[PDB]
Amino acid sequence: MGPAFEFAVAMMKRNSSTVKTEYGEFTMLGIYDRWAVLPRHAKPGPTILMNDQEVGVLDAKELVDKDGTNLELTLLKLNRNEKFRDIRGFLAKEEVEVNEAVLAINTSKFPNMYIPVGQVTEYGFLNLGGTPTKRMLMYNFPTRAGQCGGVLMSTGKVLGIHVGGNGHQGFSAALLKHYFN
Amino acid sequence: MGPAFEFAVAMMKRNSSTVKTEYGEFTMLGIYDRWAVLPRHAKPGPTILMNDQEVGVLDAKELVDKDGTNLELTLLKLNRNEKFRDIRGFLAKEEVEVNEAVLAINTSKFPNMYIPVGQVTEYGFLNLGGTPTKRMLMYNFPTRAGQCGGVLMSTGKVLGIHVGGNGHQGFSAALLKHYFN
Repeated sequence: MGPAFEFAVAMMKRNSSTVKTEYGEFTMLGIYDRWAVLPRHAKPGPTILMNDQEVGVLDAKELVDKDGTNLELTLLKLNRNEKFRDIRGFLAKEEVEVNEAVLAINTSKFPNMYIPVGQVTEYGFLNLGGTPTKRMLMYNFPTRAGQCGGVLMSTGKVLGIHVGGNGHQGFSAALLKHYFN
Repeated sequence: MGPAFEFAVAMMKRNSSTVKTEYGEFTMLGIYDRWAVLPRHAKPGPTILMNDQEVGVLDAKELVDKDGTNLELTLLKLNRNEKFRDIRGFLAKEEVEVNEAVLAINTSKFPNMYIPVGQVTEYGFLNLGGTPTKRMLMYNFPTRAGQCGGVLMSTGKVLGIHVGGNGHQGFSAALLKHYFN
């Protein structure tokens, strides 16, 4: 748990930002170059607020699998000169399972907050608020609204982005290496 | 940071509860026997909700120093059969300073959330919302409302209870060994 916490804190400092769309305030993880990722429900428009500063969105891709099934991630390309620290080496080729994970949230509602969620298991298929979704990771913890966009991490691993919760169970979309490039 | 996180998580699981008074929802740390502590602003009445269950308060002491100066803690004795795990050995005799602290919050607004706040320094005197207060510990982090009652910890140390914030600076009341007994 401790090493996952130390990893998470470092990763958030280097790669995370707080973002506002017309649909809410979200934690945003920058991945490489000007590409970042948001939970699909963030529904980013032509401009976003990133750390309170207006930023143009050049492109947004709502990820689906080979059979059109929702993955609940949106990738976005930002109109900005600074490049994200390349973290693609921390992204797995397939859904990660770990014994000890932390979920990191960074918004106005949850400024630099970290939650131990314990074991992460590949859940896979889920009907997510009425939408069939795949590649879900599941973990047990008391889930609250505003946590959407949180970054799920263990030591040396970025596993996914928190996209939903129900009572005492949360779900992340797996953040896979091949989604980038 | 990691060891402080692991310590905090263990301590919260064993000794913390979520409490509602007429004045709000607070994280509550149980100390020994049936004695617990709340930020003074919790203003506990004759009954509290502790983990959603009504609990009678036998006694509440609003702590002041030898010259009547506010310390911003209330100690409360609970009408309940279960005894808290005695954590008085984790309480210092005097205001603690550390290089790496975590603030742990456990309420509906912030369920099992942990914040790295870095360095804790003895601030001492503070005019706290119009009230002269002493024995304050200070740390820098983006403070939000609802964090009152959070438990400030480092590895093997319970330092104090979060009682206030202003922008990017928070304050805890030092939780001293002699307050108990």
